[PDB]
Formats: sequence, C-alpha cells, structure tokens
Amino acid sequence: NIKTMIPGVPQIDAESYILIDYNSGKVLAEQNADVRRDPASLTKMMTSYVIGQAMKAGKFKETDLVTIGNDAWATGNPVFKGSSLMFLKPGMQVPVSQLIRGINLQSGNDACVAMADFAAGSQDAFVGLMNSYVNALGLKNTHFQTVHGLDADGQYSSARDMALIGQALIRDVPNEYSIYKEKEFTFNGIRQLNRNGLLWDNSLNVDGIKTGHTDKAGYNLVASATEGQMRLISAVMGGRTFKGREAESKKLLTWGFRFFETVNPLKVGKEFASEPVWFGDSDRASLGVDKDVYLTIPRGRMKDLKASYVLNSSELHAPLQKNQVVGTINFQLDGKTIEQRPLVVLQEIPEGNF
Repeated sequence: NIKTMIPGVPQIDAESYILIDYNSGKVLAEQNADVRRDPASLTKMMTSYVIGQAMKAGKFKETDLVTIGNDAWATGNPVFKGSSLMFLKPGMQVPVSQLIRGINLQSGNDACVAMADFAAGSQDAFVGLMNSYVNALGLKNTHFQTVHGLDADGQYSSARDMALIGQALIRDVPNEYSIYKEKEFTFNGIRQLNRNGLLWDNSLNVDGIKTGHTDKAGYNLVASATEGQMRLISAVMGGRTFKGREAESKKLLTWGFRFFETVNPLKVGKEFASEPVWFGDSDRASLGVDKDVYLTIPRGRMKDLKASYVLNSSELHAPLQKNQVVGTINFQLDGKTIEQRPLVVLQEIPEGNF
C-alpha cells in the first residue's frame, strides 16, 4: 500500500494551477488548467520567447543599441498608466541587454514596444510572431493581441499553456531563460529588483519564471525549480491573495519533489533491442528511440521499473530508414504499463549489395 500509494494533492488557493515535469512533460497535478484566463504580465513570457528566438537566429546581439521611438515613450502613452515601466524616452539608445532585462526582470511594458519594433518592425507584426509560436507549440487556449498584455480585451491563456510557454523558454531559448534568475539589474541610476521573490527562497532552487497581477486576473506566477536531475514547472493563475502568490506555488513544487522523481532510462542512439532483418547488408537491426526518454515516476521506485517492447510486423524487411518506427517500448511499474515510447531503427539498413 505504501509502494503503490498515490499522494494526495494539497489545497491550492488559486483559480487554476498545473505542475509539470520539464523533461518528461508529465502532469503531476492540475486544476482547471485549460480554462481561459487573463494572463496579465505572463504575456511577456511570449514576448521574451520571440526575442530569444530572434537572438538565437543571430538577428541581433545583447550589445546592439535600440533607439527608442514615440510608441515606447513611457510618459507619452497613457496606456502605460499604473504599469511597470523602464521610463524610456524617444531617441534614447539602449543596449538590447538592458531592454530585455527590463522585460524579464521588471516586466517594463515600454521596453516591450521598443523590442517589438526592433525585432519585428512593428508591434502588430511582433504579435503575429507571438501567435505563430502559439500555433507551433500547439497551445489550444492562448491568444495574444498586444506585445505587453495591456490593452488586450481578447488576449488569453491558461495554466497549462503558460507552463508550456515556460518549458519552451527553458528548452528552446536557454540564454534567454537564464536571465530570469538574475535578482537585480540597473537602468539609469536606479537599481531594479526582480519581482519573482521565490528566487530568494533558500529552501528551493528557483530560477524562473514570471510573476503577474491585475484586479481582473488576480495573482499569477509561473515558477521553475531544480533538484539535481529534476526540474519542475508550476503555473498558478488567479492567486486569490497577496503573499499566497509565492506560497501556493512553493507548496506545489515541494510536493512534486517529495513525491516524484524523473528518470532517464534510455538516450537516443543507445541500443534497447535487436531484431533479425531480411534482405539487408546486416543480419540484425539495432532498435531504440529517436529522443531521450524521461519518465516521471513515484519517488524511490526506479528499482521496480521494467521495460519491454512490442513489434508492429512479424518481420523486418530492408530497406529500413533511420528512425523508422517498428514498434513500441512499454515501461511498466507493478505490472501495469505507465509510459510508452516508439521503437525505432537506430541506423539505416539498405538492401543487401554484393
């Protein structure tokens, strides 16, 4: 009963939450995780993601100077009233490094317009890109309308999608992601503190991601944390109270690390299985995966993990292409299959030539 226990999830005082394993993508806990909600400042995670995808493609550098236009003039645009700001003025020339820190650390909305026109030529075009990446990551409950998330009556996202946005940030744009852990940065003689106060929590290894609050939206946080071979990501949306912002998230992460652990049973290219092949330049095919397998399993249960496979066809016939799917690897715990991955041919086997 102890071996096969399922941990109860704690009460979370928020309208929605999810908790995923970053490597495996396993959902450990969820409530209302697809309901569409105002993402407030969590919108700047996608802003960040586009920018980081542009810098990864070499379009521009941290040291490049961005010239501030009228549209990014903090006190020239009452849409910015009450919101986090760098206090950019036109004709300023700010390094990219300083503007993307404004966005990330500070959620400065003025810095969002500066960076959108710089990377994409207009805000409208940049939002084009934001929604393109919403399509490419396969999010079913997310839509953006503005670069900052202000003035967007018809923008939305969800706990799940915002978690998946964090996974993508981490996975796809790691130099962009590694800015979120920075506790402070300085612009124009003022020091600016990162608003993610879980960074200062000495029990966990928090290094991201994004905080957010409006009266309509409540308190939002997307956090990520590590414990050696394990990274978790939580999205809490509509946090109902102040301070509970960080606390409810801390609950979820701590719980996930106490009750679960992530394992890597098999990496790309490593032979899991071997089967006879007909008509080849070799008598046998090497079978494995085309992508490292990460599984989230109850903590401590690595020793009981079993793996077996099934095959689609009675016989393999050459030519076999690289990463041709020939079957399925089953990972089992207590005699029940918990996870499945495709079985693929690791190395091409063309028809025999003599």
